[PDB]
Amino acid sequence: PGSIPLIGERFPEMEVTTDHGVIKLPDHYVSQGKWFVLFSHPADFTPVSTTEFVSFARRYEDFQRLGVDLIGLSVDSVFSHIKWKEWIERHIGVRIPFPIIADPQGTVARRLGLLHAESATHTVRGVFIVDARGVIRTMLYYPMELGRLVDEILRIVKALKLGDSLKRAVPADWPNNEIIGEGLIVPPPTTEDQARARMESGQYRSLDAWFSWDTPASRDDVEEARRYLRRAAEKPAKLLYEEA
Amino acid sequence: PGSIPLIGERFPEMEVTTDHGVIKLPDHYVSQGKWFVLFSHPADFTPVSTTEFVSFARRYEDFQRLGVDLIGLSVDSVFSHIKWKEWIERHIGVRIPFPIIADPQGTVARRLGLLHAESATHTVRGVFIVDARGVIRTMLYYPMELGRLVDEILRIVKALKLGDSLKRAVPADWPNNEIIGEGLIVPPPTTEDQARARMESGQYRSLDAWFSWDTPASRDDVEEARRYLRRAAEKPAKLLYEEA
Repeated sequence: PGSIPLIGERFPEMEVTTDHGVIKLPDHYVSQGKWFVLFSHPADFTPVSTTEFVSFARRYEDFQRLGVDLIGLSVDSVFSHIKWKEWIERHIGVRIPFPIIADPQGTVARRLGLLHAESATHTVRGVFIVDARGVIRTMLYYPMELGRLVDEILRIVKALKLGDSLKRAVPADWPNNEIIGEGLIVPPPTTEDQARARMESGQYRSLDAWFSWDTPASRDDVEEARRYLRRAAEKPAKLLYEEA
Repeated sequence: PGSIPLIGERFPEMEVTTDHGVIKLPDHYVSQGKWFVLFSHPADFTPVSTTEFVSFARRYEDFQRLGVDLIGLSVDSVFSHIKWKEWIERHIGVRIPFPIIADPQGTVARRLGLLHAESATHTVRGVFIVDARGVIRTMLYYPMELGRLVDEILRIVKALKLGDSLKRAVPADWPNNEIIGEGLIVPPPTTEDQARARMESGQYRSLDAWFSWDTPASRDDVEEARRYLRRAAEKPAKLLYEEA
């Protein structure tokens, strides 16, 4: 076993060295009202890592539209990061616009619990989704041998910002839930006056007293989430390999 | 912070009480040559949890065809588990065929690190993906307010089984990687007769010495993983709320 930050905790406070300079987490993002996704990869100039950075870069504007920043992490130097970014631009034709943390002592890695039994020296493929208050909302741990599904990271952030904004819980497989579709779930009643306004009216669909929902997300919001999943499901038209 | 099992560790040995009887983990699955996905939910008779059990049950045959079993987990009693399964069968017309662990003392929850800052008493939405050797391969921590995307759990298990069988690493967003499509990544050479036998005489595409791939998976394997993602992206034809 190892120790990790937990969902509901403030992301651990730290200044990190990146190829963009020194950044304080989570404050750099909190002070702009931004969410961030921090993700790790084992090493620069590795093929799975390179596919992931290109996947994040292609989705960069999707993240920026949600008000989400990206930051990467490995135990490599900032020099390594800059040369890898130049490799990706020269060979794939894609610019990596977001910072990468350089963690050559493993300090950030040990703090975030990103050293698993697959490697004592390089991080697994961790993801921390952190809201605009600096609180950890979701964590994914993918292994050395498997690339992430980046569209699922976009679905998580979008669904969580809708849940927070509309005061709703999000069903499995939203926005394509097999029971309620794009429906969002009404939380249990907090106070008794905000139990009567709901209980003593309709306006909610219900399977039982503990299971009610409505569809309060904008068509734009629902369609943006559905687009993430359609992109994840689409056979790519042209491969970025075929044009060096 | 809190402690968790790590990727590459043997799943912690434990006997658990389920609504199907007592099971030893991971030995119950390992002894059959099966993978298992252990996932947790905060409490029976909660609506997000209910949508996720229905999602897993609808995908149960997809898991069984991969040689993957499912097992759930909450702090509720086996009685609660049985009454909740009856509620789902009566109100949604879906049978939940897989066991749920009853953890009323929080023993399993504490050993798997499933008690986060969102609740001292109820697990978050944890997922442990465990191979047929009993080794942890991936871990997801989703929060109380957000349902999982179960088709990404299928993609992970399908991609890891293919990676293990074909001796390949899996790119981001496989099988729809924007650089190599359904390509799988050749790992760095094992022997010195490998770095010889495939150096120039290999049948690989390469972007660089450290980035080579081929497409050794069957169209059946690729299309199985693409169907997961098509299902995730499809607006349901019929919702299960307008029937029983």
